[PDB]
Amino acid sequence: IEIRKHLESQPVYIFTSLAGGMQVILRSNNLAAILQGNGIKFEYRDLGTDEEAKKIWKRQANGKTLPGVVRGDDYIGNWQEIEDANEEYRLRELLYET
Amino acid sequence: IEIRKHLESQPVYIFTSLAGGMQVILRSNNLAAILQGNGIKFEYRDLGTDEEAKKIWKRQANGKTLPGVVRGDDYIGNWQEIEDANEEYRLRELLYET
Repeated sequence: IEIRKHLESQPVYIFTSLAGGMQVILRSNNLAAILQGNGIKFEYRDLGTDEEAKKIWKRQANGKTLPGVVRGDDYIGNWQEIEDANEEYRLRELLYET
Repeated sequence: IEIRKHLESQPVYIFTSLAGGMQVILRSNNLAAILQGNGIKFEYRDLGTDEEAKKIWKRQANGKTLPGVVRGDDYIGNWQEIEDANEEYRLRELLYET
């Protein structure tokens, strides 16, 4: 094709569960703050009501915990990983080269 | 045109705030249960991170409380109203004739 990104044009989601306990929604706020802090728009996906989404976290997350970020179809990181990437100033890299 | 619905084809959202306290996320689960109970697919919108959405609840909700349902651009009901509509077996009517 080109060196056209398009990975930038792709839906960013926070995967989460509103039935997951306060810790998880708390971790979900923190994750949104980072995303919003970094210019990154995003929509939430509930794993209580989105079979399609439960089945990405299933495949890809290696059953890691709490909320996490998915770009289009492709898992990226979870609250901890993302917290890591962000501190190491590597967030947009995990995000747009996976 | 026709008597083509299309209102059925339109995005249904639960408007909410993950920073709104446990009551609000609790009320958000209850609202999702009704929606899911009734065959109605939906995506969440956060008013902490969606300026566009804050500005529909602003206009339309007459500052009513906690989560609520919006079809495309058009407010419908809030957790209480929806709870009402559902018990009076009128949910799909509020939903698809507003």
